[PDB]
Amino acid sequence: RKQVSDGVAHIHASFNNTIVTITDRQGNALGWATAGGSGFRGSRKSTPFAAQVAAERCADAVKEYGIKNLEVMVKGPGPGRESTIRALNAAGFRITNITDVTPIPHXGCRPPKKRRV
Amino acid sequence: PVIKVRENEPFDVALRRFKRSCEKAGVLAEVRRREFYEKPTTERKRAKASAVKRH
Amino acid sequence: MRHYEIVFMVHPDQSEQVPGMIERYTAAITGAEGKIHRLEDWGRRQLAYPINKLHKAHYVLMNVEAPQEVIDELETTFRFNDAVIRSMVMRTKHAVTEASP
Amino acid sequence: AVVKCKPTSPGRRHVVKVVNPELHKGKPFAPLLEKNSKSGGRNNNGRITTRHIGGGHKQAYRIVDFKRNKDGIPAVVERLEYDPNRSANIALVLYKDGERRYILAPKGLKAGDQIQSGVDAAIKPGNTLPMRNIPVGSTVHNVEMKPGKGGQLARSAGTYVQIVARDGAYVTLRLRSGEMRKVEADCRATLGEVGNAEHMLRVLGKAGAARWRGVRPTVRGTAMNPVDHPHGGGEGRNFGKHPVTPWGVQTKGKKTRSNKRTDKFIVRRRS
Amino acid sequence: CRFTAEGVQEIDYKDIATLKNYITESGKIVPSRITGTRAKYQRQLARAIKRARYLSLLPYTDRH
Amino acid sequence: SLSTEATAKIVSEFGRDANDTGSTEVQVALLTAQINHLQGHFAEHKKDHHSRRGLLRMVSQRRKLLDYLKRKDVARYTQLIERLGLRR
RNA sequence: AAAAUGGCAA
RNA sequence: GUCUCGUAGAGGGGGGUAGAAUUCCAGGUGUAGCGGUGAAAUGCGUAGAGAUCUGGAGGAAUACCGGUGGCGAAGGCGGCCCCCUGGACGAAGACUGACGCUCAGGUGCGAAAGCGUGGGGAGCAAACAGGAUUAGAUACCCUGGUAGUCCACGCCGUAAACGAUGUCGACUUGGAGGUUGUGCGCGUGGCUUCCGGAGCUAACGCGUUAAGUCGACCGCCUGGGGAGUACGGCCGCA
RNA sequence: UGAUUCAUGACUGGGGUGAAGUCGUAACAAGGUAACCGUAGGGGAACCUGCGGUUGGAUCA
Ligand SMILES: [K+]
Ligand SMILES: [K+]
Ligand SMILES: [K+]
Ligand SMILES: [K+]
Ligand SMILES: [K+]
Ligand SMILES: [K+]
Ligand SMILES: [K+]
Ligand SMILES: [K+]
Ligand SMILES: [K+]
Ligand SMILES: [K+]
Ligand SMILES: [K+]
Ligand SMILES: [Mg+2]
Ligand SMILES: [Mg+2]
Ligand SMILES: [Mg+2]
Ligand SMILES: [Mg+2]
Ligand SMILES: [Mg+2]
Ligand SMILES: [Mg+2]
Ligand SMILES: [Mg+2]
Ligand SMILES: [Mg+2]
Ligand SMILES: [Mg+2]
Ligand SMILES: [Mg+2]
Ligand SMILES: [Mg+2]
Ligand SMILES: [Mg+2]
Ligand SMILES: [Mg+2]
Ligand SMILES: [Mg+2]
Ligand SMILES: [Mg+2]
Ligand SMILES: [Mg+2]
Ligand SMILES: [Mg+2]
Ligand SMILES: [Mg+2]
Ligand SMILES: [Mg+2]
Ligand SMILES: [Mg+2]
Ligand SMILES: [Mg+2]
Ligand SMILES: [Mg+2]
Ligand SMILES: [Mg+2]
Ligand SMILES: [Mg+2]
Repeated sequence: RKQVSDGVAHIHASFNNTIVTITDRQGNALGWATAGGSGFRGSRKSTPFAAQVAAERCADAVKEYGIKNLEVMVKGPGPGRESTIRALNAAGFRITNITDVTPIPHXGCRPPKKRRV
Repeated sequence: PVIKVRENEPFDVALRRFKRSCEKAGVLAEVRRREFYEKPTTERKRAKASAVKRH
Repeated sequence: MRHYEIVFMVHPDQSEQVPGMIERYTAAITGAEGKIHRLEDWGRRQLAYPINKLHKAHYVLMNVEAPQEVIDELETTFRFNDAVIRSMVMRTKHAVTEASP
Repeated sequence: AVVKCKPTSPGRRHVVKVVNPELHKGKPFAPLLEKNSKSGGRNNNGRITTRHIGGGHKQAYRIVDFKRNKDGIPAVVERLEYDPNRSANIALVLYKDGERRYILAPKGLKAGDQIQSGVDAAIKPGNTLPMRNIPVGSTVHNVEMKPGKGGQLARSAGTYVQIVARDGAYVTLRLRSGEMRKVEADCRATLGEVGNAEHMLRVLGKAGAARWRGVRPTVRGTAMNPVDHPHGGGEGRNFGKHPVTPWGVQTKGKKTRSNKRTDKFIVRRRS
Repeated sequence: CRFTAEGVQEIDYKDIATLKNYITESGKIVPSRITGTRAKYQRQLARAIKRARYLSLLPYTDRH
Repeated sequence: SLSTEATAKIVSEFGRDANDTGSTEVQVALLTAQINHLQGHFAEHKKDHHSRRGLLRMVSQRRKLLDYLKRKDVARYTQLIERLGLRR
C-alpha cells in the first residue's frame, strides 16, 4: 500500500461504455471502475451519469494510496468524456493537467464497412 | 489538446479551455469520420454537394 | 554538377567526431571537383520528437555543388554510419551561400 | 531464363528448363575437383538407410570455399559455373596472389566483379564479414553457425537469411524456414542472396528426368501388403488408419525434434 | 498573406520561427483560409513544414 | 529532354547556321537524338506508359517531317536518313 | 425493433 | 512546327525514408468484467480479460495542408527525399515554310472485379460459421472469418469507362469567382467554377468551355418485347 | 471423302401467351438496407453480399 501523491486518471470513453483507470505516473494501475460495473447496464451504461458514477467508484478504489493530484488523459468520443473529469474534481483530486489522447491515424488501416440500418 | 491548469485557475475555466482546444483540433469530428469506411465515390459526392450548397 | 543541400544529424555522444566527419565529407566533394558553397554546424539541438530514444542531436548543414555520383556515395556513407541518426539530401536550383536562419 | 519446351513428344510437353547463358560451357577447374562415388542410399552395413536413392548421372565434386577466410586479399570473379552437387551455381574466383577458389555464386554476381572477405570488407554482395561487422537488417547467405566452422545456413539456390537483431555476443537471424535463431556475432556471413532463384521454376516433365538426378520411385504404403507397411492391405482401395511412416510413427503433424542441447539458440520455431 | 507582401521566393524549412506561426498547438498545418496565405505559398508552406517534421525541427503531433 | 549543349551541337551540325533551328533536317536530327536517348530509359522502365506516349509523338512527328522532306527535296532526304542512320 | 399482401373492370 | 529563358503541377517509372494508427508477440501494474445492439446474444475474461505502461515484429495507407485546388488522352494520380522521364503554359526574338485537320481497317493505353506463376498478408472482407431479427430471413444488424484487397510479371479488355455531349477550326452581348504566367492600380495570356443575354431546344435546359452560327472528317440510330440473346467466326487459360 | 442447305429426332435450354394457381415482395416514396453499372461469390425465387464506379438518390429542421 505504497502512498502515491501524483497519479494519472485514464478515461476510456466509448459509445457503449466508460472505463476509468487511475494509475501512477509510470502507468502502473492502482484502481479502476467502469460504467458497466457501476450497476448500469444496457442504455444506462452509455450515459454521462454512469460515467460520473464510475469515476467516483474509481476514486473510492484508490483512496488508500492517498493520491492528491491527478493528471487526466481522455480517450474516445463517448458521452462520459466530460462527466468523469468533473466527478474527479468533485472527488477532491486536484487536476493538474487535462489531455486528449484519442488515437488518430495519419492517413492508417481501412476502417470497418458502413452499417446499413 | 494538452491543457495545463494555470495557477489560481478554477477547474471549470480549465475544463472549458480543454473543450475549446478539442473543438479546435476537431478530435471528435475526426473520430466520427474514421468509424466506418467511406468509398472514394461517396467522399467525392459529399464534397461536391457541400460546395454546391455553400454556393 | 548539381546543387544539393545536405542536413545530417549525429548522435550526441559522437558530437566529438563531427569535425572529422565534416572534413572527410567536404574532402570527397572537393576531390570530385565539387564546391562547398555553405557549411554550418548548428551543434546539439533539442529534437522535436525522440529519435532512436534520443532527445537531442548534433545538426550539420552543408550546401554543395557536386557530381550526382559523389552525392550518392555520401548518402551510402550516411546509411552505414551509425553515428548519423538521420540525413536529408535535397536538390537546389542555385547555390546557396547566405547564412541559414 | 525459364523456357517451356514445345510438345513435340509427350515426355517434353510439360518440361520447363532454366537456361543460364552466363554459365561456363567448358570443363571445371581441375585442381578443385574430387571424385564422389554414389551410395545408393546404403550405409556401411550395406543396408538401404535412405530409400529412393540410386543411379543418376556420374558427378565430380567441386571443392567450394564455405569458410571464406582468405581475408584482406581482393578476388575477381573469372566465371560462373554449373555445379551438379548443389542447386546454387558456383563462381571461380581469382585472388590477387594467384590462388583460385570456388564460392557459392550470389544473386547479381558476374564475371569481373571483385569480392573480399574480412572485418574491413565493404558491404557489397559476395563479400564475407563477421556478422558483428554486418549492419542489422542486412540480407546474407552462407552463414556460419560456429565461428570458423564454415557456412551451413542459406546455401541453396535463392536462399538468404535476415539479421533481425544484435544483442551482446549473439545476433538473431530469420531463417528461410521462418525460424528465429541466435548465432554468435563472430560467425561469418556473405552479403546478398544465393543466386539461381529460378531453380524452383523448373518442371522435370517426365519420370526419366527424376531418374537422371538419382531419385528412384516412391511406392505408396497403401499400395503394399500388411507385412510390408502399416498402410498395406485391403480388398480394393482401403485405408482406415492414422497415416504413419513405414516404421509406424504418425506422419501428419507429429513433431520429431528432440534436441535439448540446441534449444537455447532457438528464439522462435518456424510454426 | 505575409509571404506575398514579403516577396519571398520560397518558404524555408529551416526557418522554424516563421513555420511555427502556420502550425497549431497540436502541430497541424493551419488552413490557408484562416491564415489568408495565397495558394502558391500555402503549398510551399506545407512542403517546408513536412521537411521540418522529418528533420525533427517541428513535431508531427503535440503528443510524441 | 535534350540538354542545351546537345541541342546546340545538333543545330550546328545539320543547320545552315546556329540560328537555323527550324530546318526540317535540324528538327529530325533533334527528334532522332531524343528517341535514341530514350531507348535506354524505356529498357529500364518498361511500364512507363505515360512517358512512352511522349516518345511515340516524337516518332510520329519525325515521320511526318521526313515525308515532307522527301516530297520537298529527295536529295536532302536521302542525305539526312544516311547521316542519322534511319531505315526510312 | 418490426411493419407482408390486395384479379380486371369502367 | 523548331530553338532560346522561365513558371506551376497528387503527370509517369524506379529507389529510399519518416511519423501517426491498427493487429500480433513478450513482460510489468491491476481486477471483474469486456465487447456488442434498437434491445440482445454469439464472442472474450479469474488458465487474469478489458484498462494502463515498456520493448519488439509486421503489413498497408499517408491526418492536418486540402480547395467547385492542380496534373494527366482517357483510365487515373495525394507524406517526404533522390534518380530517370512525358506534357502544358508565358515573355521577347530567331528559324522552317502549309510540313495541316480527320481517320474505316490497324495498333497502343485502359477503373474494379477476375485469371496464371511466384511472393506477401497488419487492417478490411465476397464465401463460410455462429448469434440475432422474422411468419420465414439462404438478408439487412452482431461476433468471427477465407479468397481477395498488397508486390513482381503475364492475361483479361469490361464499367452509369458519364458532361449519358466524337475530334479539329472560325464566329457571336455580359457578370461574379478560382488557379497559373506575364507587361506597365491599369492591362495582357493559359486553364477552370457559378450565373445569365441573344439564339437554340419537346421541354428540361445549353448559353464564347454551346446544346448558338458555320466548315472538315469519323462513329452511330431507325417502334417495344424477343436480344446484345441464338448460331457461326475471331479472341481468351477460364 | 468433304462442304453446304433442308427436313426430322428420345430428351433438353431459354422465350412468348393463357385463370382471380403456389411462394414470397425485388423495383417505383428515403419503396422502408437509395437505386443502378461492371465484376465476383452465394442463395427456392425475385435477389443478397464484396470491390470499384455513376446520380438517373430523399432528408437538412
Ligand atoms: K545511419
Ligand atoms: K508412388
Ligand atoms: K491399404
Ligand atoms: K489394397
Ligand atoms: K487386395
Ligand atoms: K490517314
Ligand atoms: K484473410
Ligand atoms: K471518330
Ligand atoms: K440437325
Ligand atoms: K434492394
Ligand atoms: K453487385
Ligand atoms: Mg523419398
Ligand atoms: Mg546445380
Ligand atoms: Mg545430389
Ligand atoms: Mg512423389
Ligand atoms: Mg497388392
Ligand atoms: Mg502391420
Ligand atoms: Mg471397397
Ligand atoms: Mg469405411
Ligand atoms: Mg516533371
Ligand atoms: Mg485536367
Ligand atoms: Mg485488381
Ligand atoms: Mg492473384
Ligand atoms: Mg471483419
Ligand atoms: Mg460482417
Ligand atoms: Mg460498353
Ligand atoms: Mg470515371
Ligand atoms: Mg456511352
Ligand atoms: Mg485523332
Ligand atoms: Mg447557364
Ligand atoms: Mg454474347
Ligand atoms: Mg421492397
Ligand atoms: Mg430498397
Ligand atoms: Mg431508389
Ligand atoms: Mg449475401
